[PDB]
Amino acid sequence: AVSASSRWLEGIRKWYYNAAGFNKLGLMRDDTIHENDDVKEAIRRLPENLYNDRVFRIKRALDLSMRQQILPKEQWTKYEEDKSYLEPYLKEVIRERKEREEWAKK
Amino acid sequence: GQAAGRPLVASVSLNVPASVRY
Amino acid sequence: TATYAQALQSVPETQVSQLDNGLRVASEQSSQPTCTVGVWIDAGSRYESEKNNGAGYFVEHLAFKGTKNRPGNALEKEVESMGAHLNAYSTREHTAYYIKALSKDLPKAVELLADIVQNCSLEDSQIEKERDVILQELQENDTSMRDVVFNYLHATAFQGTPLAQSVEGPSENVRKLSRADLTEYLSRHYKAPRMVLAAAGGLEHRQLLDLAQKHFSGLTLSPCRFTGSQICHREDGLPLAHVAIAVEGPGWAHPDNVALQVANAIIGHYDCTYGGGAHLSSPLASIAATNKLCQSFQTFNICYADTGLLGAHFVCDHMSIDDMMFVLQGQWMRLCTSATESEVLRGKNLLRNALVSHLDGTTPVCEDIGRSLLTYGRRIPLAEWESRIAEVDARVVREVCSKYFYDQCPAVAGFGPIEQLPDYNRIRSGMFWLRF
Amino acid sequence: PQDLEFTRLPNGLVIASLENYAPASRIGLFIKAGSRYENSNNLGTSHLLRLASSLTTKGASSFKITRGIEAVGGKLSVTSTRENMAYTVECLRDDVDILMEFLLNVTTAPEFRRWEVAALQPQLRIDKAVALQNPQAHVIENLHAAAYRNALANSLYCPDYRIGKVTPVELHDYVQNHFTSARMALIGLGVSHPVLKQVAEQFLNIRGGLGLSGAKAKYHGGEIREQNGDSLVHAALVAESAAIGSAEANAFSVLQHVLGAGPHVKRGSNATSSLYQAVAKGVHQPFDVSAFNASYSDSGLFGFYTISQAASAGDVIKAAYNQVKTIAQGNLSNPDVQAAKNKLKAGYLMSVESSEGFLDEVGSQALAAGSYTPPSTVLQQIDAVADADVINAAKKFVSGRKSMAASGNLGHTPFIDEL
Amino acid sequence: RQLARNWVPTASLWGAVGAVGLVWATDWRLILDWVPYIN
Repeated sequence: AVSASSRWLEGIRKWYYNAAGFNKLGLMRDDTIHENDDVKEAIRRLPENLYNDRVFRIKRALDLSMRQQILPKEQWTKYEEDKSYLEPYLKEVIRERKEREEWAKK
Repeated sequence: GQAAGRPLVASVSLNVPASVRY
Repeated sequence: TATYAQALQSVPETQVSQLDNGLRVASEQSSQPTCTVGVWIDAGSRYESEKNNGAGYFVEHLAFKGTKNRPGNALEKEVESMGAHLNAYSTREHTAYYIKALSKDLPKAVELLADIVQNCSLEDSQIEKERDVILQELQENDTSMRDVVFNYLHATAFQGTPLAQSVEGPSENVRKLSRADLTEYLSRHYKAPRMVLAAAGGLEHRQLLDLAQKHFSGLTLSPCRFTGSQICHREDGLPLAHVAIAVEGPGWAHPDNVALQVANAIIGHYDCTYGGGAHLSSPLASIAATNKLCQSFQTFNICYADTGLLGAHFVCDHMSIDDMMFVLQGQWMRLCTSATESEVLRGKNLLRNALVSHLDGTTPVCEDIGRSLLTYGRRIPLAEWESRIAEVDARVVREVCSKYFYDQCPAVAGFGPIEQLPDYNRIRSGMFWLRF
Repeated sequence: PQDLEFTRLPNGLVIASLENYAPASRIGLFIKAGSRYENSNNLGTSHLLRLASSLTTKGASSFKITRGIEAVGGKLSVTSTRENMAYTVECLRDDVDILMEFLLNVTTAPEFRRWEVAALQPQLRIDKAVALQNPQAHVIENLHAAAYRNALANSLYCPDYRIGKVTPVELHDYVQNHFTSARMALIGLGVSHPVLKQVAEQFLNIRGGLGLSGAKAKYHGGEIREQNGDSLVHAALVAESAAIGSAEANAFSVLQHVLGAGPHVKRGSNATSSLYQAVAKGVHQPFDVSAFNASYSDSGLFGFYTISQAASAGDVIKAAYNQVKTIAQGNLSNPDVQAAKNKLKAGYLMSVESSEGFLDEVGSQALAAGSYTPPSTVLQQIDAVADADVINAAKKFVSGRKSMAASGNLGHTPFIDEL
Repeated sequence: RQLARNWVPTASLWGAVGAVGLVWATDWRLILDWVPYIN
């Protein structure tokens, strides 16, 4: 039972989202993810348009960290805009194996 | 000149290898 | 209706009749305008001597070259007059002469056929002609590698038995062959009861036997040794190298023969060309498609009178050979212990299907009887086979395979470019697990 | 048990049923879409599509599907030709429903997942290759080009630059383009009509759109000669035959059994065929000739496919061809035809008696007709052929534009100008 | 599932093995003489 507090939830979200530097390096949430098996084949199913763009920002990112410069704040990522592009692919790989995992139980 | 059972050739793929025909 | 339980019930039953001189008669009525008319003879190479080797094979071609009452090529010119296809073939343990025809002109058929069975024109005109073709073919026979390795396969297990020998027999005999020795074997084993007759179609039983119609029919074996051994023909030029591996098993008549029908069906088979991909249930068809460890393979069963043959035949890259194997020992071995009733079922269903499947069509129906007669006799225990299926159990298969697999002496056949294939002493230690 | 029950729908899709007593319970599904329906940029699609079989439906994950059929013990099949693709499936009498339901989901519920589509690119060749073991295989495919321009000239296989060419979408359209409940035809065998009759209208009513008949194939002859490394040159000569479903189609179907020899006896060189005999007499050491007759909807082709050695081919052709003249000149034997009729009638019935084959023969009528004709009527109609028909039938093959296809060592290989 | 097949009796022996093994080793508990063990 949360309505106004729901609205109150997002601040710390936005706050916590702003408490992690990768926002300030121009990253997103998805590329942050630690690898996994589902992660792997998920990568396969991406179109390049994202994929390449996924690449460059990363490559862009790393370089900056070499030189200890943080992106000029104007250009920091924005809590309003987060791209979930990973997960709609992710649920597939998660799903299907759960079957095999289960359908092979019995 | 092989139609020989039937009209022209065939192709089938399911499992078990395949089949040709005349 | 069609309901699997009831589906077993209504079938035209096995029929049997027996003439005096040892001929057998039998039939089934398919309510069909056509009839497969056929004959099966148990005279084998295992009967044939060391000169007789391949002779009956040579004989096999000869019948249709003309006969006593019907000289050269007067035989078929009547046959195709009806438009009825005609064919004959032989085997180490059997020979089958048969006809596919409309039920109408059958009165000629068997009478035509009966003439052929014994009355024969033995004419060295045809002999030399046929003597050449076989010789011509003998050399050509190196073109299909499949048949090739099996020849090696038998000879390596059955060495010292007539069963181990070439069907066509060695070459020089065919040149040396003379039609008197044929006349021997013609006279020898073409007597009844050795002879057996059956048919299926619109034919009723008695309307068979009445027109089985007075013509005539007629007036040695050993258990074979089993050889832990190896054979290799190393030729590295060729792109691919077949493999065959097997162990011996029970004869035709034996309880366990059916119990092992499923283990093969379960372990299944793989080929390059399936659409099954890597999600198939068969661990082999899963891996062998996954990493393409082989091109393809299939498992065989052949049960002789006293003997049986269980093993597979695969084809894989000259660098991929080992890994096919280390897999293949996995499946057999894991069955003998850790197998499970689930996968039993998927095997169980298939064999029911395959059983019911092959049973359609005039000739195959006709064809069962002949061997079955020469094998189990009349028995076509159709619905029983189902009951037989219900017999098999998890322990059964394990307990069965425990016998015929765990810690045994396998036979190894090979054809180049083999070289990768490990030495025997690995395979042997590789039969029995160490618990891994 | 009960005989052929075939039922028009409002969708016009014939649901034909029989009742068997057998525990074998099978179903089949026919479709009009052949290679002729592929376009210049649509090439090989059906051939590719024919490998769309096992893939991920929109109703279920393809995994579940595949593990489904085996553990049940059922079996799936898919078949196509230059014209009618057919989706076949079979299992035990009892369980068809589960299986039958999946027959829909495949044809009903397509999904082309860009990743799932990629893995099938490698597959075509290995398939495409094994079909070309048989030299005659490769020979035939070329032939439809020589005799046509557009439609039947379309291969059953993928020209290799077309390989990387095919997207999910291109498929995805041809799916729904050529699918309709007017064209779709469903055949039961061992199952009662009402069960069949039920679900048929349920899922399978979609559109519309249908059927793209603009391909008349426009018979246009020519000849093609590929220079190859075989010792046994292969070639054929064809003047166009008529459409399927005609006394002429029967007349040639009779005219073949005149010369056309399938062996009725093992190893027997067929003497009742004058062709081989009239050849083999003036001719020398091994060879073969058989007569080729095939027809499609709008038309078909008649010819004879020769296999000979290096020098012989022309005379092999010529004599046989000259031997064809003999027939065309007023040569006739009524008993031979009569025997040939006996051959055909038997050969027909022997062909038809097979259920699975007849299973096709069912719907082979359906998409053609939509009715059923007892073979008796055929056997009757088989009789109906006049001889002067088959006489002038061959005359046509002599009397009209002829076409050649040749491959091998061609050094001695004549053209049709030599003919 | 879990069906533990002949592994169950298999394993049954195994523990017994090296248990005897440590017993065979030296251990602590004597082992009531049972065929001569020196006094």
